[PDB]
Amino acid sequence: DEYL
Amino acid sequence: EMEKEFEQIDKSGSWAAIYQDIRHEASDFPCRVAKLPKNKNRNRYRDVSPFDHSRIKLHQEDNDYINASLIKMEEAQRSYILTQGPLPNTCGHFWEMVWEQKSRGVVMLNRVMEKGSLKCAQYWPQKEEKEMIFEDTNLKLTLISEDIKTYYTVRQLELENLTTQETREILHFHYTTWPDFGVPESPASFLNFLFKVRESGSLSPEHGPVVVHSSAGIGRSGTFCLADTCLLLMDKRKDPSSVDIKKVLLEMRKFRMGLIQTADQLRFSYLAVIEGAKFIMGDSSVQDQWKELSHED
Repeated sequence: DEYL
Repeated sequence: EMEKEFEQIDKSGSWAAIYQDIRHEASDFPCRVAKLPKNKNRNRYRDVSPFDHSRIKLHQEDNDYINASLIKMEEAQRSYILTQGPLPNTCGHFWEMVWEQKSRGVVMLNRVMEKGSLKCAQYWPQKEEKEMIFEDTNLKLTLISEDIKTYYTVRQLELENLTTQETREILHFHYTTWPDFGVPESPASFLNFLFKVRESGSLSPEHGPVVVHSSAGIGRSGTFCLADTCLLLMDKRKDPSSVDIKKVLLEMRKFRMGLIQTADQLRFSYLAVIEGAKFIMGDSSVQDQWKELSHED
C-alpha cells in the first residue's frame, strides 16, 4: 500500500 | 554544458542534495477524487495519486476514475499518460482509457512480480490462444505476435471494441530488467529501448498519448519520459546547452507527483540525455553502438  | 554540471555534481556528490531540492521545489495540487472513499480500491498505493487537474477520466457516467495523469509538454510538444500498474479490478479501465485516449503504444517498465512482490496485473494475454474479454468495459484484447529480446520485449496486441466491433493494434514495449527503485543496466540499453519505441511510431503526434507505466507510474516512468523529453527539446532548439533537466523534471511534476524517486535515477537521467545527445548531434553511428552494448540478442 505505500510505495514512496 | 549539462555534461559540465554533471561531472561537477558527481565530483561533489551532490545528487542526493539536488534531489532533495527538486523534491522541495515540487508542485503540489490536490488529489481530491483519488482520495474519495469509493475510489479506494481503484488505487494500488495510498501514497501515489493523480492531481485532479491532470487526471485522466474514463468516458463512463458510472465512475470515471483511473489513477493516471496526462503529462502534457508544450515546448517539446509531446504528451505521455503515466499510469500505475493496473489492479485485478482495474485492467478493464486500463484498456478502456487506452482505447479512449487513442494510444498506439504502451510502455511497461516493470515486472508483475518483483523481489517476490506483486507490482502489476497481468493485464494482457501471454498466449495467442487465450484472448481476454474485459466484461466491465466491453473490450477484447488478443496477442498477435511477440518479439522477445535480451532485456526487453515488444508485443503486438489487437484491441477490439466489442461494442463497435472496431479493432486496433496496440504495440506493447516491455522493459523487464529495470529493478524497482533501480536504474537501467546502462545508458545504451535504455536509449536503445527508447529509440525502438520512437521508431515504432508509438510516440507519433498522429495518435493519442503513449501510456507509460511501472508499478506506481512515477519513478521508472518519470525517468523514461524525462530522457525522452530533454532530448526532444535539444533537437528542436538545436541548441542543447539550453536544456535544463531539473526544470523539465519540475515542469512534469506539475502534472503528476513523484516523477523520479532516487538520486541515482536522477543521475542516470543525466547520463541518458547526455549520451543520447550524441546521436541528436549528428553522430548517427552511435545508435547502432548502443544496440551492441545493449546485447539485445
